[PDB]
Amino acid sequence: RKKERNLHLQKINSIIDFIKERQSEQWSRQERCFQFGRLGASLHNQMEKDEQKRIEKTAKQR
Amino acid sequence: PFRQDSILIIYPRSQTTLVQFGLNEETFTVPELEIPTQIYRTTRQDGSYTYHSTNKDNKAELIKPIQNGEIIDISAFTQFLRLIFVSILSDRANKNQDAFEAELSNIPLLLITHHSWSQSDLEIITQYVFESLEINNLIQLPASLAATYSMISLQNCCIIDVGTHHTDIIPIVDYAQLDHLVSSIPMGGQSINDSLKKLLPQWDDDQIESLKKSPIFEVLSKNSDLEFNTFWDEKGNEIKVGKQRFQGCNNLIKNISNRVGLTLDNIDDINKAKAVWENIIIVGGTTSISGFKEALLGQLLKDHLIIEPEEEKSKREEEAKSFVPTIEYVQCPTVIKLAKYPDYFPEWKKSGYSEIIFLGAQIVSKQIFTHPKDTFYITREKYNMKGPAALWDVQF
Amino acid sequence: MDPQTLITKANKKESWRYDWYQPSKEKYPFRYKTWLRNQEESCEDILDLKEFDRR
Amino acid sequence: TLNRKCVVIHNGSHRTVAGFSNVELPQCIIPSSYIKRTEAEFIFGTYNMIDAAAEKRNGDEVYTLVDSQGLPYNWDALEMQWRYLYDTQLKVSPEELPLVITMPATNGKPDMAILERYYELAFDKLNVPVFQIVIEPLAIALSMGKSSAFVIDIGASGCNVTPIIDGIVVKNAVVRSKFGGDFLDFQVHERLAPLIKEEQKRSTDVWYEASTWIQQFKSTMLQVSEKDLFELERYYKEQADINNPLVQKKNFLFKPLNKTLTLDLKECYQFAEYLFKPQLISDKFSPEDGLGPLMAKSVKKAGASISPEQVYSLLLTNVIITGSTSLIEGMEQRIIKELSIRFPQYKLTTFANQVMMDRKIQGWLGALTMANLPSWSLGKWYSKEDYETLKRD
Ligand SMILES: Nc1ncnc2c1ncn2[C@@H]1O[C@H](COP(=O)(O)OP(=O)(O)OP(=O)(O)O)[C@@H](O)[C@H]1O
Repeated sequence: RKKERNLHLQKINSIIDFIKERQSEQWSRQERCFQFGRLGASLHNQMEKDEQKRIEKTAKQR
Repeated sequence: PFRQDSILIIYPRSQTTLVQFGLNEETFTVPELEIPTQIYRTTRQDGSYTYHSTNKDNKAELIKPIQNGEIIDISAFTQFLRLIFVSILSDRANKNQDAFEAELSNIPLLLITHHSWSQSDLEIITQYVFESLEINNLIQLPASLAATYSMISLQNCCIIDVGTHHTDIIPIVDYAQLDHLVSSIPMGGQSINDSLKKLLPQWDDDQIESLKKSPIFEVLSKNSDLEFNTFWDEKGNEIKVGKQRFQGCNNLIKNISNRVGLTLDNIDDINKAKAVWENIIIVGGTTSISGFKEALLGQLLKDHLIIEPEEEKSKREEEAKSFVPTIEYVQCPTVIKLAKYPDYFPEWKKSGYSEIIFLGAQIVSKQIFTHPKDTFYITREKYNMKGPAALWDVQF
Repeated sequence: MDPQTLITKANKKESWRYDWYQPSKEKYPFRYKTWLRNQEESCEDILDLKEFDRR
Repeated sequence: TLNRKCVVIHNGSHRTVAGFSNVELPQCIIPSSYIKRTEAEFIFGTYNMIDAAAEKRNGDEVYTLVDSQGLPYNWDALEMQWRYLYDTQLKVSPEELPLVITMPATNGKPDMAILERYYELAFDKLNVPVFQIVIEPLAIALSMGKSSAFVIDIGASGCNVTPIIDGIVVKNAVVRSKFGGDFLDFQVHERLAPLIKEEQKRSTDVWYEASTWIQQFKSTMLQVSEKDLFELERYYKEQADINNPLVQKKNFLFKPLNKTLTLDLKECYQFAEYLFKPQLISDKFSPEDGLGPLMAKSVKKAGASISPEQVYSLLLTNVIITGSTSLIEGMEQRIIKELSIRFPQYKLTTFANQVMMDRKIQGWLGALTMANLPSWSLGKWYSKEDYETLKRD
């Protein structure tokens, strides 16, 4: 009896342990696309600046 | 890494496919290759099959791997793809004796994925990329994802994809694609043609088709200032037409809005839903027709805008006339708006943005392939580690 | 121009197969299909580009 | 860790959620009901059913797939539903991939009956390579990192309360209140009917309305009173003699008729109160049937099933507020208040996932989670041998 409960207790312990592991390990789909969003925004900062400088270059060319 | 000229972006579609091997380095340009999505199949003794670019001896069958955006014969599809890849290999090899000393060396592959493909479909495709075409750099982007970059990156937005026999409805929240809400309508540009044929049953189908393509065809809300106008046929004939040139679009549009409403009504976080409604993106060849996008917006607007119902608003005003604070509602949308285009791509500005989804892919492509990490794509290593399953490690 | 050899020249590796697999601790009385590291016609011609170019 | 992936199917009482273990979000979610057409034709799919509703064809009928116990009802139709998913949403033969399904906690009485039927479906009809079934509230607690938890399922088709002690579903303490989402939907419909134009094919239309504007209403118009509305009202009147937000109006457009509906705050609160004071619904209900006392009952019964003092401190510090209905603003706090009333001597610790999406599909996510563990053998995986054994004499 006692050990049967202990078995169950450790079984669910290991279940939780695998779950909490994956909570930090997984890095879910949403995490990727969210970071891409951020990434993209900074790219668009460059888009704006670089295009402006490309225009500027042309203006300086003549 | 990576050579601009070696980055291959392929965009499949129910009709043709866009291929653009190599980037323009300085700027972005419109894909120059366009190949009909068809391949021939020869039935040999006991059903053995071959594939052909043409109809060998008039015995091969016409196969169309993609139907309504969905792969219906993956064997044929990968054969089609194979043909394309080797076509451009031989093209450049003939054009450049030293092609394998440079541009045909390390070739990045970006394939645009239509959402309807199954999990198993995708696996098989990646299998052929690495085990048939032996390509050591694979990205299979969600088509909708690509679109969200093109519109100066949006967090909450909608993608309306107008096809020829189908239209896809996609909602993006927090940059993620809500797959359980994503759907599709069995209607597209062809339905316009169908209704135009119904409208003018005495016309040749080609007259109708070429008219659809023609600048005289328009969705309304200076050829609009004339009762009649003309258009030159494929055969050089002068086609004269009345206001029928502004007809045949509402059926499509109405059905689009039906699903748009139903789909967006299922977004859980209403705060985000409100944001989604202010960023609507419209893509597809048919959407190039002038006024189309505006009409679609308008239809969506009049059928979903939360605003004190006409007369009731006037009753507030009526009683005032004898200032009324804004009659706020707990519902949404209160603002319906189309997303803003980037003004930093002259080439695309000039071409129009009906194919802008490719641009979005191009933009993110240089973002990915000039980056020091390989975080978002399958390498030969990763492929060796997981097999086809590697795709869900990098899944977007 | 043999397209297959062009492939062998381009981009210059364990293959997998989709097949049945039995779970084990030991082996369990059931099987399922998956991508297994495996045991270890074509289009026949080449498409004439220039016909498929936007010009 | 392991070379596998799987199909997860959650036959909820209202939504059927299904998808692949590979992804964070479900492949699709469809109504746990279908349209029968006549020869025999079965319609599944959110939009498909909506389109069927738009058709309004005589003879179309709505049938649910899940009964009041949270168990499969029309087993032949169940076959058709899963078949539908395998062909159109998952798009894979049921024979290739593994299948994990779930069910709500019960008192154990129907366990064997249900498994027999599932073995018939899974093996005799679909040839599913391997089969497993798990308990939903258990899975939820586990996904929360809890070994012990008081699961409060504020969902549709009743309110489930499941005391979990040391990874044990206390079946004797598990209760299933008849009140929940569906009930409120009924009340909303009935209360708003006075402002709507006129005040079985009809029932197919009821489903339509339930799936559309009713759901929209409840998503934002309902709100849960912080305190007991009755006492709170009195309180404000006292304070008035000594501001009272109950007179504040809220607006909602009745889309299909294009008209503004206006309710005061108190009325919104009145709907919420039905889950706490069902005796205000009618003379067929007892004060003990409110969530407050139901919870207390299940807590106490849990204590009875095993050191009450410790049991109470355990359950009351591992409270999980979940279920779709729990998203009604203020619900969480009200639960806390009810708990402090009936257990003023215990410190309360509750949990609630702030992301709306996560709660809506949390049961599925729980199943998803369990389906993703590396120690394969932990589950009670079933095969044809179990079907055989069952049928062996
Ligand atoms: N925004 C919302 N806020 C609160 N409740 C909602 C909201 N939208 C829908 N609901 C209710 O949630 C119900 C579905 O929730 P849920 O899936 O938790 O119930 P269920 O899972 O079918 O019940 P069970 O958990 O017994 O299967 C719908 O019937 C609807 O009435």
